[PDB]
Amino acid sequence: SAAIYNIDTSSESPDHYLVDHTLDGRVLFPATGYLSIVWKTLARALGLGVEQLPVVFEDVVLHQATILPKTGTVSLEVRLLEASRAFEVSENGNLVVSGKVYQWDDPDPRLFDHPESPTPNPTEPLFLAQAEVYKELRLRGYDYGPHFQGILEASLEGDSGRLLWKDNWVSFMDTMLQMSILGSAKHGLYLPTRVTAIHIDPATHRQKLYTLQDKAQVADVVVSRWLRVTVAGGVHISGLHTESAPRRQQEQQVPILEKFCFTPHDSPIFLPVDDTSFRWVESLKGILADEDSSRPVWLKAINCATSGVVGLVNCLRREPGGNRLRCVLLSNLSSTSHVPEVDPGSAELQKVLQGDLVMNVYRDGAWGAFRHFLLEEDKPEEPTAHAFVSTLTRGDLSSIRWVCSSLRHAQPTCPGAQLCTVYYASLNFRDIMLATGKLSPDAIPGKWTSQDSLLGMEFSGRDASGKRVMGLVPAKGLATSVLLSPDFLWDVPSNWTLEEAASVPVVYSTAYYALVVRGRVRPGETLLIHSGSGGVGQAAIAIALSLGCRVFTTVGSAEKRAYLQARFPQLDSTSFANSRDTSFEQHVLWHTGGKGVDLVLNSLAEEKLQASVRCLATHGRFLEIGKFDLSQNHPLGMAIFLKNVTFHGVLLDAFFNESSADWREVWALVQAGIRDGVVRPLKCTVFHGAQVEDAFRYMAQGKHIGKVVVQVLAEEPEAVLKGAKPKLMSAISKTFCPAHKSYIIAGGLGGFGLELAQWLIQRGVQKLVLTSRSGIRTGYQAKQVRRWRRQGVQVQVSTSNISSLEGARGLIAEAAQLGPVGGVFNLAVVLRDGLLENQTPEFFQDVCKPKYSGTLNLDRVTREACPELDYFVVFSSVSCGRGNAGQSNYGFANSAMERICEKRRHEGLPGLAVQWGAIGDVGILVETMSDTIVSGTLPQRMASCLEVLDLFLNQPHMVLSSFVLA
Amino acid sequence: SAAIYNIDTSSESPDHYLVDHTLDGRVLFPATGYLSIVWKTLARALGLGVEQLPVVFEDVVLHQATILPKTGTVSLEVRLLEASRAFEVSENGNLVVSGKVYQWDDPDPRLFDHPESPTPNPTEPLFLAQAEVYKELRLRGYDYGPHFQGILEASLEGDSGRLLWKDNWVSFMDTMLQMSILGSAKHGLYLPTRVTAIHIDPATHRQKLYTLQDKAQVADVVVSRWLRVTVAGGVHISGLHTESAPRRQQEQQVPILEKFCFTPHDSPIFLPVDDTSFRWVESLKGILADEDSSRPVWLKAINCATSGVVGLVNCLRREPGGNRLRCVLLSNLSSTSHVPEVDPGSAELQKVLQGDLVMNVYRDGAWGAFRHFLLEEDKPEEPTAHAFVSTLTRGDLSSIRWVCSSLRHAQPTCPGAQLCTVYYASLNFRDIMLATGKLSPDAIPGKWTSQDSLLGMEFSGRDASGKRVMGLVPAKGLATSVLLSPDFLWDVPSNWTLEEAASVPVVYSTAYYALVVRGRVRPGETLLIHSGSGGVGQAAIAIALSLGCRVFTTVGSAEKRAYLQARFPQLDSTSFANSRDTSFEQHVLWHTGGKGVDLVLNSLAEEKLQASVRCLATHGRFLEIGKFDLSQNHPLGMAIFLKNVTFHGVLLDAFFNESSADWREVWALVQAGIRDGVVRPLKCTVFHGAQVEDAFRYMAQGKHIGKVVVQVLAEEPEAVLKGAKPKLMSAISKTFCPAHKSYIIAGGLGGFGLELAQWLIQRGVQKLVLTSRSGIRTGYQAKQVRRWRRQGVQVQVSTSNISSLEGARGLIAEAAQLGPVGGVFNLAVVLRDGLLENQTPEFFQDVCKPKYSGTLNLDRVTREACPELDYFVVFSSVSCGRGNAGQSNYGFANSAMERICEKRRHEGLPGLAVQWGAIGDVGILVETMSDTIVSGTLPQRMASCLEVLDLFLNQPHMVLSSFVLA
Ligand SMILES: NC(=O)C1=CN([C@@H]2O[C@H](COP(=O)(O)OP(=O)(O)OC[C@H]3O[C@@H](n4cnc5c(N)ncnc54)[C@H](OP(=O)(O)O)[C@@H]3O)[C@@H](O)[C@H]2O)C=CC1
Ligand SMILES: NC(=O)C1=CN([C@@H]2O[C@H](COP(=O)(O)OP(=O)(O)OC[C@H]3O[C@@H](n4cnc5c(N)ncnc54)[C@H](OP(=O)(O)O)[C@@H]3O)[C@@H](O)[C@H]2O)C=CC1
Repeated sequence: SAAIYNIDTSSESPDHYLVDHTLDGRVLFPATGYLSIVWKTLARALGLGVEQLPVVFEDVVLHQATILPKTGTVSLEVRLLEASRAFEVSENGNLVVSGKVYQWDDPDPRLFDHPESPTPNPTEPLFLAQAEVYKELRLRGYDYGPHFQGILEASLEGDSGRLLWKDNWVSFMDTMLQMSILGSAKHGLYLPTRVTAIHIDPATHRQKLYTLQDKAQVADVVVSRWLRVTVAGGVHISGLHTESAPRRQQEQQVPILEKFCFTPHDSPIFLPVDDTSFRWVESLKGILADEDSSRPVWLKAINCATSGVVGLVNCLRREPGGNRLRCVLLSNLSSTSHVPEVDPGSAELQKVLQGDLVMNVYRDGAWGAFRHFLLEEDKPEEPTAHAFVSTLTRGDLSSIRWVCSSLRHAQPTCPGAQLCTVYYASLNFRDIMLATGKLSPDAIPGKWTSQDSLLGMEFSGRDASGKRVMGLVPAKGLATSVLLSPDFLWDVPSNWTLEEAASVPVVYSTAYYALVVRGRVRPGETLLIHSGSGGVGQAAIAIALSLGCRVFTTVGSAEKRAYLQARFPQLDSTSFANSRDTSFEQHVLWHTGGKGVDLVLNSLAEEKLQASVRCLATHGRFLEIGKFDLSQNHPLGMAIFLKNVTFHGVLLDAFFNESSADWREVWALVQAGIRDGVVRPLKCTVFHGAQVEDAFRYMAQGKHIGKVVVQVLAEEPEAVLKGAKPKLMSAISKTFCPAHKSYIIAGGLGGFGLELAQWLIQRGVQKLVLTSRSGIRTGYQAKQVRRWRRQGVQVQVSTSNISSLEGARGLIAEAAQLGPVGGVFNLAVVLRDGLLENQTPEFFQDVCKPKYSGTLNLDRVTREACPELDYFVVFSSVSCGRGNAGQSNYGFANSAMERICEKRRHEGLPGLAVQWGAIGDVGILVETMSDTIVSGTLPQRMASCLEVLDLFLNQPHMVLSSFVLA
Repeated sequence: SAAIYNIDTSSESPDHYLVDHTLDGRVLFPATGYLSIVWKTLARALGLGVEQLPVVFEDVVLHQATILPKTGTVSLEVRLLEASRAFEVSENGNLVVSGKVYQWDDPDPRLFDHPESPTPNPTEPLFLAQAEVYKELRLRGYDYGPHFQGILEASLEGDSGRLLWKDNWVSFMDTMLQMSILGSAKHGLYLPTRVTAIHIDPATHRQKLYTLQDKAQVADVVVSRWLRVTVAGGVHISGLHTESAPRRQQEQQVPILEKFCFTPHDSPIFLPVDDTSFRWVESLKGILADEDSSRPVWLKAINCATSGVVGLVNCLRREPGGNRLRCVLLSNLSSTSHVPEVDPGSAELQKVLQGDLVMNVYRDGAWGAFRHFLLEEDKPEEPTAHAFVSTLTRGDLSSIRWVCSSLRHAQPTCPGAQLCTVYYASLNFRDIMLATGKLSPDAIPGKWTSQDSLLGMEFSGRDASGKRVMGLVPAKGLATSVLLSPDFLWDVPSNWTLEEAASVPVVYSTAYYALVVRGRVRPGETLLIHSGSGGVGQAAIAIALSLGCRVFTTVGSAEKRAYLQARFPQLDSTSFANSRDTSFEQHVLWHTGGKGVDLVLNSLAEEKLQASVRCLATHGRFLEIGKFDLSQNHPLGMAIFLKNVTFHGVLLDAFFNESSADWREVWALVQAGIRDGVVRPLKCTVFHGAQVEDAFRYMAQGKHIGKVVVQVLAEEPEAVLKGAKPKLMSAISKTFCPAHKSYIIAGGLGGFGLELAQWLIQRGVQKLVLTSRSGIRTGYQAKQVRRWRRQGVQVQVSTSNISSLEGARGLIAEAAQLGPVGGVFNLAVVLRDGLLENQTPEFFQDVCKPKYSGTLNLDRVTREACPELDYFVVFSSVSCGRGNAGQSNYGFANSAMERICEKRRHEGLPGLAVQWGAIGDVGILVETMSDTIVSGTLPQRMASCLEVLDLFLNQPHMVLSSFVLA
């Protein structure tokens, strides 16, 4: 009865294509693989083939992921309950997939009709090609191989496209899921966990498939987020639910990060490489012709201080004969104008020749070279008044640090939002779940970036005017300051303390919303509060006892029983039950006469929830404030509703999305309970802001009673202190940008350009000027730019070529039109590869014009008319630091950029040259070349690249490098 | 994997004991049989025995009953999903049982600890013996055989007892269920359909079993209705849910009903049988000694007119020599005193001897006999102003008739209750479900007797003062008059009609409760009403459009669409969707922007409910007014509550149990909607009261739009008609009794006595006087009497022996102390069996004293001091009409009783002699003897006996008989 499927991903195995279903570097069994396997089991059970068996899956739950090992075989057992229409996929006795499967008796082709789009697509010519679709997906973390790369075309919105049919149901339905998650605003690796219904009718699937000019069978796919339905061919997927799988910390991208600083130490053929027309390149070719007399080739850069022949020599030494030519450079790169220029016709040149160093650089009287050093692993910390608590690595409370917040680098001022100095910030159970990784950051409603830390949901402190307030925030409450609407603030009473007030907002708002607004608790109603020792439980007890309600509370220990007895003397011995067992059901049903309770404020889970449901009386109100059974879609028997029972799903976090008068009702309830003495501060276990990690691991164990409070600022003795400024603490430096400043990315439409632009928007950039010679051509560029514009960012796609000084001047002009120029990023690149033999001075000019001349002009115009500039970053290559075969012009342009940035930083101006190794997921190496070893180094992924760039932007080093070794 | 169990109930089969699990004459597979079978499957799967496998069943659902045929074998397949802990019992591919089964890993003996009783048991000596327990159960319809008769002792409350252990888990757990349903107030056959949890730990089961003096292993069982838990031995059953299985109409008890009326036409040994000392019995023995001269044995009854030697001769003729003796009787039973007595010493005796008739009776100048005639099958109909609609046979709309109601024979008058003449009574979907049998009468909340008809939930008419009102009732609304609280009445406005007003109460109260009280609908909220063409749907549309709410309504036809468009012009084309498919989900999610609706008033079922749940918006309120998914305990995925969603189980029928201000809120809402014009009468399809069956079958098909209304009384033109009396219609006569009258059952503590007493309480008897020589001795008697007393009936257990005239006088005195004597029932009997040879005059005296002398004295004292007497019933035997071997004194006493009743009826006084055949389930034949053929006749069951008695009490025949032939 148990159909066995030995999934082998060996080369000769029929299931070898499954190696291409790689998700975060792990070969996982697709959910559609389970669908096909259960389909095959049902077809054998009915004595048919899958192609002759139209099938319906219902309530498919994916309980765990099956990892397909590189060597071995995974055995999946499918058992069918035909009478109950159920199936079960298990692996080694562990339930993998459950749900209902049955033959579609009357298959309706009209089901597989594409739903109309809510809005017509204006950019019909602009779509996502297959390479673009899977570049975006691999950016999200889906490393789909060729067998699972079945999306040829997709619209920019991600609601329509085409899927190639390789006579494979697993791949086709997986590409269905890929197209479903392609038009997703949420970022990260989202995996299917539930599907409400899947109808596969292979008969109409054969009809829906059509052949293109490529002779490849394809099918139109449509995703409707309004109807929650994906249709393609003869497959219909309704109610697909995906949860964000936390990306594994065992990432092989541990980049080598390095620093580039000037470090003091036959017949010679001298070549002046200082000419701006690159006419010497052909001359260098002549020097490469000879063998004996070409041993002392001395290329000297005397005139220009930012010539950058270092990368030239580094790249030419790798060419055949480069070492034999012994290319030795003399770079007179004087950082300051007061330093005397070394005469190359004097004894200094003879001394340099006697030294025979591969590279000689003169810097302010020092004759040295350019060497690579290891970058310090200590994270840059700065003294700021605006910081937040964040877990650097998810799931690890040890990696809990204060990081500079977006309020430090961008101070906002607008009505309807108030900046309050946080003196005390309360931990909540959701904060513990976030910091321990048990809860995904995306599960919290709101617009949160990937780098955003959502720790902290409630605080107390002082507003801008100095008034002593306490506030409730959706997130970012565990900070030195909070930007929140004044609608979520209460005045702290005179008798209260800020320490005390920090425990009221979340807990009492939740209790008031649940009991009064939702539960509509009336005086004298019997009521069961679960975990009455906790914050929300204690508040619910206070509210109920203010109304003279009989309270049955469940506590997990006798000490919590004693605390609740002392705190609420209205509770008697029969008020208390166990929360760690189901016996609270028996206690309640006995002490209530078998009737039940009028309300159940429930945070318990699984069977403990079901027992809580069995504690309900007639007309009982079950207020579910827990999330586990809700998030797991656990079944609730509906017979309880025969008791006139109301079931509330109570989520206070819904009040931060609309903030209408519905929240003001709960606010007024809390304020009234404050003035009536009903709302009373809970017990607060206080950890100082210097040790927030200990607060987290303390509250994680659960021995706490009441509220854990992190004191960010000690409450000074005063009612309304006019200052109200946060004290300066050392927090990890993080790159953030003012919303009033404009930021330019020259070459911002490229792979790294678009990724950097998105990263900058995530860092507060609101005015972007991306420059490209050709403008927006690809559908990926259009989708990214239109998404940023819809998000509210002024993204200008400029054509102003920075190669010309007039072009850079006009570019700075269009940037300043939006706002003062805060940053410029030189990512413009053109490539004219090839060895020195087949190299042209025109090729050198073409390659250096975006980099050499581009950075010349950017530096000049920023010096002239950019007083508020904070960032001057250029993207150089590792081919500059070490050298690449047949990339001499690339290295020369990159070294010129580095010299420019060093010269800028020497005068105190912002300057940064990032030597990037092989860049992954996007760029020129991804398009031209193919996780392939390039020059001994792996392509660094974007996530790692942006992390390293964030680190580099907070360093004092002119030039740093990042590359992942193989 | 599928363990096969071939259940064979043959004599040599190991599962032969299953023949003893008979429920309503059908051998059914016990639910505990499925438990044991799944247990065996799990033990084989784990390679263990059941006795070594502690097991846990969870969420056990019994989807269908398995009938075990007398000849054959039923194959039950058990499949296990060990990974998901599920099991499935199927029969021929049909799901029989589902649920979770798994090994109890850490078995807790403390679980099998008997919960304390809510109240101590005062009557410790008074318990239910095994015979009593199973007599009560077989009265409820559980014909358990000896193998499943494992309850030795049970307390009167039914919450404790002992269960015999026959090394059989099926039988033990079935007796657990029997004891669970023994203390049930609900009557009828209740079968398990769901069990929440079952823990079986055989290890502690062996310890809990103990041996009595009988050397039989037994275990204490405790049922806790407060905790919903039954514990016995090492078995724990929590959350057992039972539904009333409708008793099969294919009942073999089709009694022969008959009438007993006086029908005009060697050496003789004359025996005067008129002596009141029975001294002639021995003389008759002498007449039985001879053979030749004993041929003309002439036993003459001359003095007493109520001698009743007819039964004597009928019983003596069956004795050996009775026919040879040719027992010929001469009964001078003159009905009136003016009739001349026939002289037995004249030519009349010679003529009678020449006729040689077996029996000769002189009645007012007619020389005839007593012959049995067939009773007319036409039900007695009487003209009454108080009738109700009822289905005589459940599930059959053809058997829909008007029956006389309890308001005819008992007119109540008390504050807080009003008697309103019903002019129009509305049918509702629940009424159709009741009359078609799809809905059990017990599913309706309230105190409803077995014979109560619950048809009709709403009416309009006139109150006692004549005011034109409309009312909402829990049941009995389909009547000519309704007794209801004035709290459930509205005044009908002047512009309204009673016809119109009859459609408002149920429909608009439901809509107001759901939308306003429960859903808290706010103006402008999007809202999905299912079946908007129906009554409740139309009312919800009216309420929502009164608030300016956007309405999505689902209708099943285009004609219903057109009707709703014409009726509510605020609905546009996009307001309407299909209710017969799930596509309303797609329509709603499209036309709402994917957000959903704020409310869903749902009456749809199964997947159509789930789609309705998928139509909910954030903070959406799902008001479930349907019952199918609720009653079936269908699963509801809790992920919907992640959307801040509220789920209301809306049941308006809960307002008839408490009737607090919570109902007055809905009442005020309806009244306000009436004065504001929001509440508008629906379309009414009217069937006159003469044809109610056609209204039922019309509304059953579902082509109706609005409300089906039965016009009981045509609305006369007047505002407040002072008369307000219902018109007299012919309704089936039903026995009902005034609450102010006292009723005596002589011998009312016997089997038939207790059953008749319960039947009389169900017919309105509130003052009962049961007489017994020995008083209350058995626990069954105590339980019945205390249940009646707790129900509110004044039950007096008198010892006044009716054999003496003083005793009967005192009995009538204690009866009149409670209230005027409305009825007397002679069920007193003592038996002195044995043939005429071994018969004694003292035996005749003893047997006749409760019957002969008892009815003498009852008749005399009722003639003297019982002017308001309505019933004078005596229970005679079929042994009187035909004759039984060795029961001559019994037949003589029964015939004397019959003569007394005939004499009473001749003077116009109430009189009835019911010749009962073998009586089943209770009585002397059940105790002394054993579905066994007795004298060629089967024992008539109580249900049939009480039905036949109800029929007999409404007849004009002095003596009728009822017996079931074999
Ligand atoms: N890919 C890699 O492995 C490495 C990348 N880098 C750095 O990363 C940056 C981006 O490279 P990559 O990661 O490959 O992503 P891309 O190569 O896709 O982005 C390059 C951008 O440069 C633009 N550009 C080129 N010339 C000009 C010009 N004259 N004016 C305006 N824009 C111009 C291009 O637009 P258009 O041509 O239409 O004008 C393009 O948008 C480069 O600065 C590069 O040095 C460094 C080392 C390695
Ligand atoms: N069982 C059958 O098959 C048949 C029954 N019937 C009728 O059904 C009626 C009851 O018989 P049954 O069905 O067996 O149920 P029961 O025999 O159990 O009820 C008989 C009752 O008569 C009582 N009784 C007897 N003598 C007296 C007395 N002197 N004063 C007061 N009460 C007395 C008994 O109480 P106690 O002795 O303590 O006083 C007992 O409660 C009888 O009238 C009988 O004729 C008729 C035909 C067949």
